[PDB]
Amino acid sequence: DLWRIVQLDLDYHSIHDKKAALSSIYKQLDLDVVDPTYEEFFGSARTLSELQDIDDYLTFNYSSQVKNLTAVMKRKYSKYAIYDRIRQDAIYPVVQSIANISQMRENLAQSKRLHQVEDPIESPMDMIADIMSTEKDKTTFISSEKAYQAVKQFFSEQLSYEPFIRKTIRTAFQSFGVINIELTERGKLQIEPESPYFDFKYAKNRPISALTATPDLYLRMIQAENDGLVNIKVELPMLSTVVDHFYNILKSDGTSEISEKWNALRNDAWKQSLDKLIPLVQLNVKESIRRDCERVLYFQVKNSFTKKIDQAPYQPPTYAKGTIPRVLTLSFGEGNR
Amino acid sequence: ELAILKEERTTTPYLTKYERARILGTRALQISMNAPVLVDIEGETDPLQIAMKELSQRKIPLVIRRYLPDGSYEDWGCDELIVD
Amino acid sequence: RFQAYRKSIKNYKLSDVDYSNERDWIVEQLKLEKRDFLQHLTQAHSSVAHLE
Amino acid sequence: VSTSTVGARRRRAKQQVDDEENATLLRLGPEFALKQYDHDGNEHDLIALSLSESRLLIREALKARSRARNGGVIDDDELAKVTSGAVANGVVKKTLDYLNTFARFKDEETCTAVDQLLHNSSDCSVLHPFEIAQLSSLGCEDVDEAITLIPSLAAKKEVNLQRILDELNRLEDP
Amino acid sequence: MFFLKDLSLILTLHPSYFGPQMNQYLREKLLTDVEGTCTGQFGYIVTVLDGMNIDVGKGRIIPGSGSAEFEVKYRAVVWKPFKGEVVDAIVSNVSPIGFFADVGPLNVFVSTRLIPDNLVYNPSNSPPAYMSNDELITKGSKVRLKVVGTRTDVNEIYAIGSIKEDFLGAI
Amino acid sequence: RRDFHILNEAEIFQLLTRETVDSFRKGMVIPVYVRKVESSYMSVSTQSLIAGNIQRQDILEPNDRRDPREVYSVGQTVRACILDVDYYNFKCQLSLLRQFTENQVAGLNVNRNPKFWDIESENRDRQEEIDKQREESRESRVIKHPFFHNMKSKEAEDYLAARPVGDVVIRPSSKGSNHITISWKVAPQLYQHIDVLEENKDDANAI
Amino acid sequence: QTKRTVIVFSNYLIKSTDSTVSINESGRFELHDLVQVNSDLVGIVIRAQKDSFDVLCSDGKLLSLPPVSIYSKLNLNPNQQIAIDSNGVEVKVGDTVREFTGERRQGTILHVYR
Repeated sequence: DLWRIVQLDLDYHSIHDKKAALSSIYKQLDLDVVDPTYEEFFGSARTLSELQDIDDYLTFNYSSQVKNLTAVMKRKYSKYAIYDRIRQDAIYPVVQSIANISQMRENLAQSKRLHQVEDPIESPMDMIADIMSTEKDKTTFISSEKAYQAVKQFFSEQLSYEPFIRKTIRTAFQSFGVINIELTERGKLQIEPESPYFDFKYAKNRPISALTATPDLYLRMIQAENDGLVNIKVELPMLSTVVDHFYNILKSDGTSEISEKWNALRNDAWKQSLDKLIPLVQLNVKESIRRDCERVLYFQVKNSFTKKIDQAPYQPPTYAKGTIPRVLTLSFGEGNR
Repeated sequence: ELAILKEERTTTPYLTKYERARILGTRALQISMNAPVLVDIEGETDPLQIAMKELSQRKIPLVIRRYLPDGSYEDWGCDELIVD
Repeated sequence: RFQAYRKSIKNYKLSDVDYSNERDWIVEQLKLEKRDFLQHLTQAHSSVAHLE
Repeated sequence: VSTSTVGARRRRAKQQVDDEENATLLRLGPEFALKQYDHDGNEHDLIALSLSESRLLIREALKARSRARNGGVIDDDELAKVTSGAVANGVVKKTLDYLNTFARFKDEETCTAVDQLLHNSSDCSVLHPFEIAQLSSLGCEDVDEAITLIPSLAAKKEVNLQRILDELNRLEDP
Repeated sequence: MFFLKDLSLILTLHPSYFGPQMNQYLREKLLTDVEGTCTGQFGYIVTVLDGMNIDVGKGRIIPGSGSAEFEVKYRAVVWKPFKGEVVDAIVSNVSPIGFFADVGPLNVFVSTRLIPDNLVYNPSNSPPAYMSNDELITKGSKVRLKVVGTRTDVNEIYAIGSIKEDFLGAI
Repeated sequence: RRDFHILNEAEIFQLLTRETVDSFRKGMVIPVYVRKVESSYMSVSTQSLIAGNIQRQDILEPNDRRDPREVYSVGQTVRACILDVDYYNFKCQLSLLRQFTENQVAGLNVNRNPKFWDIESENRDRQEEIDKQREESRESRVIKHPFFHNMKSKEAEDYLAARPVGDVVIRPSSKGSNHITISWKVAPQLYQHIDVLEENKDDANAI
Repeated sequence: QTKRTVIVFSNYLIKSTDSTVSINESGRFELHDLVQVNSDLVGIVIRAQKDSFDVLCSDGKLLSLPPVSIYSKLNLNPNQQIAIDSNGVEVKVGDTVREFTGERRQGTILHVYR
């Protein structure tokens, strides 16, 4: 436990610089109104993954401000340039009218309905086409379908960069996720009944919580994965439950065909956000389990070595312990003629 | 360039004794190395005898390349060279 | 050994607020990791209050 | 193992500085010289290939072989699996992944137009084929950036570099 | 950089294969023995064009051994890196001594001494990476690097990259 | 520190034979080397110098009535299955019965519970590889005969179509290389294919 | 060989475009030597270095160890190095066998262990 104390203090000394960097970045942003989500998730920030989530949220929702602060030149293409153009374009009010960002955050944090998502009086296609026709000068889109797709992808990006969704998915995966292994053709041919990788050639729905008690199994699975033989997959039995619950929180209660179109757009953007979010959470959970198993095996090896090297010299009779005895060694090696 | 067309081949149309000996030796060696035999074997077992039987029936799948002094050559099939 | 551990650490002397935050984070990390040990200790030695 | 069409190269006494490989100096060695010879010995130019041209050629050849092996009756994974040899399969998989993840031009007509622009241009009539391949591959955006990445183009100041770069960016599918 | 080259191969055939299907068998043997190989002189041969219509000519019988020797000429696509060339890459591994990237079939190792100093290696990050304030290069990240040196092996090529100059690093 | 650690039987065995107790125990098949053959027993040596013996009930099959010396001789190594191990004395008893040397295939104790093991995938891969094993290769037959022609049934009929009634052609049969199909023109646009079974064949291509 | 940076004076370096290093007269083991890595792991030498050796073990992995760390060469007599195929026919050293399944490769036997 004292060695664990040393390792943990080193880890926190490492993450302290990252948390200070995020604090300095936020201070440079200098928001007129302090973002409640920023404070709420920074106060409860413990892992560097959550700090990275904070950084992603801040950069996404202040892409123009972050770019300006960087400016405050290597032509690196900003991945958020399209979203900045959407913010500048006349279709951004429609994105606002889909659902209020502050209301969405309040509803998600409360986990229950505090406000009802008001469905705009006109359908998404109606509003998009009307604004495109009345603002042909500024609407950078070519067709109304292109603007519709851009709005859907922007809403998906907004949902994906929400720290609360990522945190909930990560907690759910870390608590109730399972481990599944897929086989490549190299895995289909090279995993032989005598190879050590044969123990998990067709494993399925292996509990995560039990992995820490058997670190070598997970380490060997990772080693086989690194060889290009197998693929490790983490999945949740109740993923549909979380998706439906977050949709019910996000979905509007309107029943008109316009409300139906709005709900369809929201659900499609939410599915795209889930598609983007799943791999990152899977990788984070994989890294966490890897670190846990590695630490367990490290402690196990430490104990084994200590047991190996813990033996006092042989004590001859009628002498106290620790006395060095006179010894005679006889050997011949092999015994051949 | 160096090859001589079939219409303008001016060497002898007969299998010389050196060509016959070399062809028989090569075919016997190939048969001894499990090459397919292109003639029916009644009761023969010696590779040289099988090669001679193949040659008599004009069934040897080899080509003679006769080198002229200047470097040009003529390609003659063993099935079109007359054997005594 | 401490020098080798801290060779990569450019800034080591934290502030008092950062020091207390480090202590709290370390305690929480141990509680998460040693949850089974703490639970067994609490269950077996239930008579003593606030062992944790 | 495989032998080039260039042979001889016997012993001499003089030593030259244009023998070492160097992309910046455009010294590609004897086997990659500007003048080559085909199976008939006729004059031939060094044939460079941009990632677009290379991807087009490899996809065409692989799909032709796959069609031929099935009696003349699209997926990159299946196409790679068509070839024989585990190491060959892995190598072609890696090359296909590289080409797909850096394909500037995945359309035949876009690549054809790019090649026409980079070949038929009066300024490009002097450009080395390696320079043309580098320009079409790296996807540079600036004259200064292109010159820094390609030192050879610095000495060729008779090239409409900026407008050609803008033409390539236009032809590049966003 | 990819190229088209006219290459030739010497193929020796055992007499047990002297059948009607000799030519096609030679074709598949050539394909299996050339596709994917790595020669230091040429680099990597990735594909052979017109693989089913390659001329093989007439094989010559080796005197004293029976086997026929065939001279096969073919056109193939070849990739070879050059010293001082800047190419795209994908990082495959991150390590304290440096990071390994992949440029097609070639795997390139870049040492820390060829990396800008601000990109300090972060082992605590998940996954560990060489990161700076505005740059973060980890496994799977696109990087633009310049090949400095190439090492020739028996059937392998080892290249060394660098990102210490301008317009390099993360992309 | 704890007192000096004295090696036990398992530790001494592992130290001397360099073979773990897990890798050398009951229900394992090893290629032992025959060192002495006797009527009532056979003395064999393993790879790790472990001397072994088998009682006469197991060298030969229970149905066979031959002699141990006739079937097995000195220097003829055979597979054997471990029955008992004397770890202290480095002595083991073996069995040559095929119920052990052959049936013991899935010797691993991997838990194959369907909840956590995909039995269906492993089974499907198993028939895949078994069908791959069933796959073989076949080639054409070449025969030297004046009236033999390598033609199909329809090809032979068309070849005989240009010929008058009674002409005969010979082609390979579909029933195997030991069979020959003979096609002869019964009438204009009427042909009969007759299968001929070959016996005492010298070769597949031979007659 | 070590694949690590080494700092040596320019006086001790010669521009030699080809290495072709011979490892003979160095250490105790040569190429294709079946050696015992430790009390549990046994491997064979794939490539030798002036400072270490490269060993392929029975598991299928590669290791790099100094010559001192290796236990010793596993000298085995023909009465010890014995191989039996699937059908039970004895196969000796240097014989050519083909894999029954998998890649179905073939090659000459170099060493037999267990």
